[PDB]
Amino acid sequence: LTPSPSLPADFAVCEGDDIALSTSTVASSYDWSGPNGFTSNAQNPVVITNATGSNAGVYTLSIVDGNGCSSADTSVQVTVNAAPTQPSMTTNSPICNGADLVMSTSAVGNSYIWRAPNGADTTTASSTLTIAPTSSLYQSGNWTLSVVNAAGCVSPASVASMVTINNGTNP
Amino acid sequence: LTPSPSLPADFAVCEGDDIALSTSTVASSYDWSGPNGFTSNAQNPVVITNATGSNAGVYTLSIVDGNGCSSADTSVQVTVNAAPTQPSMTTNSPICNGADLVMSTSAVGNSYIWRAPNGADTTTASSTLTIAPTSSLYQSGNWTLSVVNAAGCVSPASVASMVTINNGTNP
Repeated sequence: LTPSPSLPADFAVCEGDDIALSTSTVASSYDWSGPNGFTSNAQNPVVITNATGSNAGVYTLSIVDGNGCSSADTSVQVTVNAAPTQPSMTTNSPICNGADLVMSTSAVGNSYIWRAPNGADTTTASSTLTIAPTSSLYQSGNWTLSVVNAAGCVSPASVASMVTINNGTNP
Repeated sequence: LTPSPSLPADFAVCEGDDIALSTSTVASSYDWSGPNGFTSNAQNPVVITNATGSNAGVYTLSIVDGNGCSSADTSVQVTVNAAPTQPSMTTNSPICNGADLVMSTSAVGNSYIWRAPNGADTTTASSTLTIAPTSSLYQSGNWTLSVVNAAGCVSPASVASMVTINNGTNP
């Protein structure tokens, strides 16, 4: 009798990540089925990319062995962890060069990602970021926020805030 | 008995490169299978272009010979080396014509690629580039950085930095 095929332990992925299922066994044929009509006949089904809530559920696999007999069914549960909604960023925009630049949000999560106009990326535990005039982050331009939740899921970036750092004079 | 088909030695490609598998043998039919449900019946399967992490894994080939008999299976392992994340470029922008132009990053890798606005391309081992006023690279416009890691993988280019070279006067 063909012992059942071997599947991975239960999965959890972040929304937007990829769900890759596979089996470690050997068969004449494989037969997979699941949520959102996922069917395949491979020992490595096409990966479900950009997975969402509709891809969560129970995936089932059975095989036909070399003797021509079907195995018992086995299954793996896969879930998808939702990301936070788009966060809102508030700044202290008209800042005079030399004054501290402060940015903050009202969004919650385990950490916040503050993306500088030139791609520099600083992560804080706090909802409020202070940038010194001597930092590589003390730059003008369009700043955005992304928020990380308990599952490690990252929210869509916020609408950029335009930061202006002004120069005064020396009369 | 049909000896197994001959495959290439294990592969490694950079992410974004192409994975081209083939066999050197002769068969009535070929049967390939692999990661991300790659199946084919050729002695030269369609090349997987723009390969990514999901294309890494073990590719398996078996054939049917001229006598009508199946060969034993053989396989090749193929991996994919990830590129660094988008690097951040910082310049010394308002430079007075005749002063040295300096560009730098915080990104790491074996080498850095500094791409001039007109396409000139200089590679440095250092994270900091100095351009003399007498160099063909002493030019204004939008400059970008790409970073090369240990595997030879090249990161996505940085957000361009606008470099301004100003002219003073002669009163």
